[PDB]
Amino acid sequence: VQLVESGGGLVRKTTTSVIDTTNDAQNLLTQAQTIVNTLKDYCPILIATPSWQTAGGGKNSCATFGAEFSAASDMINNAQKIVQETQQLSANQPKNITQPHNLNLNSPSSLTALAQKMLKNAQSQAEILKLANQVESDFNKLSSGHLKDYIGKCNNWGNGCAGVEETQSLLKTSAADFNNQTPQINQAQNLANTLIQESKTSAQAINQAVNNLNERAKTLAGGTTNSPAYQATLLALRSVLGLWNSMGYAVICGGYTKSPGENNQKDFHYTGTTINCGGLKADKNVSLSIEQYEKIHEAYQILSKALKQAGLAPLNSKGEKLEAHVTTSKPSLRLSCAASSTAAMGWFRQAPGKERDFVAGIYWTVGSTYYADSAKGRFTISRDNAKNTVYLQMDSLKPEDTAVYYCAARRRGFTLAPTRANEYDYWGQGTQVTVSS
Repeated sequence: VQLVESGGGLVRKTTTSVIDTTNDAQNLLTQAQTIVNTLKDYCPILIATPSWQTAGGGKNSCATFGAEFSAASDMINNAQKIVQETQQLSANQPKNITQPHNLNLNSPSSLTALAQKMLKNAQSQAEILKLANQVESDFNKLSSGHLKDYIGKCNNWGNGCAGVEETQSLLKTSAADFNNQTPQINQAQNLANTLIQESKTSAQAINQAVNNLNERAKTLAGGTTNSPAYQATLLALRSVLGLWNSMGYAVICGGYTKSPGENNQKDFHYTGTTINCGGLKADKNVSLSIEQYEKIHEAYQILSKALKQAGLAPLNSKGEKLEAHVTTSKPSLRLSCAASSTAAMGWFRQAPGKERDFVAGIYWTVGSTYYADSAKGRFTISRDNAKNTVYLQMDSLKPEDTAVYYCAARRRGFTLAPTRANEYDYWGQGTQVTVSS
């Protein structure tokens, strides 16, 4: 009987997460938040051809893009406040009353309940427009510094490619139109305050103010082109998208988690282009961790897919469902060992000049597995009982993994899983595994 180890060679395994998500504004804004809160709070160094990279290269991103990150953070938060007022605006849709008045014992109270809803409703519209203009100004803060000539124009890295100038135009245009009818909304707000004060208080006049407030609110909450609330939210989202397109390729990622030796590398796929993280520490003003880049990249792929495929749902809509693809890749290696009664097969490795050290083992019948510390969390053992083959899938390789690896078989049963070479009976003669960094 003979065990024949076969190497495999370094291969790239791509894997994709198909994420169920929606295009409603609350969902998309948290994706935008993930992106800016990561950069704004952790300020990873920029890589050492655009203007800001010559100046900013080798310093933390917040030293170059503090105003752009702050502008973007403000837009997202004001856009979150727009969506909250728009949910509030929908919860106070004041209702028409019989006309002329139908006086009940219950009137006075029931007119006061209608007057409060008219006041709150007009106050909500007043705040939404005030927030939408704030987003427009913050966009100028975002659009007038380093990215002045890059965001808003359109490998695609370096340009915003996000359509922000379209949306800035539709925001300013629709904002001016809502400004054009603030007269009619003040007509309604003072009509409510006089009514609370307790002719120009006829049912006809009340229903006129109520109908005016509902029409502006329906367009502000349910519109797209003619809604400055909708355009302001969309500009917040498209600005964060364009911000990532303009400078995101330049963020250093791959910061080490604890020890400087554990070479975690992952590539993140964009659409085609790839970014590598890893090929030193992850912390503020130096680097992003892999998990951190994982989140930005997932958030970016959702934001990108939602806007491109379905657009932003109207602020009072609940949103189409859609699938976003989040694709990453890492280098891996498969070792195999084929046999010509077994209780256990294992893998051992030997660095030149060192003792054979156990790596990973598999119970032959049940397929239960036992792993050394070196394999913990990176290596996977499996067996094909039909083909009499054991496998070692090696992920996230490091230079300390360079050794000759040997498979071994044990023929008799055991209680404690065998981890010593003398507890195995058969050995292949080894395959060399070299890894360089």
